[PDB]
Amino acid sequence: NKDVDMLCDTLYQGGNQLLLSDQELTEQFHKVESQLNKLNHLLTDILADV
Amino acid sequence: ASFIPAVNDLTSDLFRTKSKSEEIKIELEKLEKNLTATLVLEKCLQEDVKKAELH
Repeated sequence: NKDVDMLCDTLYQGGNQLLLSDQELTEQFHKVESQLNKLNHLLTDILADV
Repeated sequence: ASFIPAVNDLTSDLFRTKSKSEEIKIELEKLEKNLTATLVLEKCLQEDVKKAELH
């Protein structure tokens, strides 16, 4: 029962939804993607101006 | 003189036999809650296996 308990606690990590991916690594991927999208928007604006 | 210890023992063992059986029914609830929580955890973890396969 203890084995089941900390296995569930380790896999859930405080979220009701399962967390297969590393959560802070996942939001790191998300912020990298968002900042890359902002840089791409600036770059495409510069491409349109050029 | 043979009646009195037999009568006393017949009075005593009648309540002695029903005694100590309360330990079983008070230990039953711990096993019941453990089994029920682990069973709903089992179905939740089967659904977690399915959702993890989807993810």
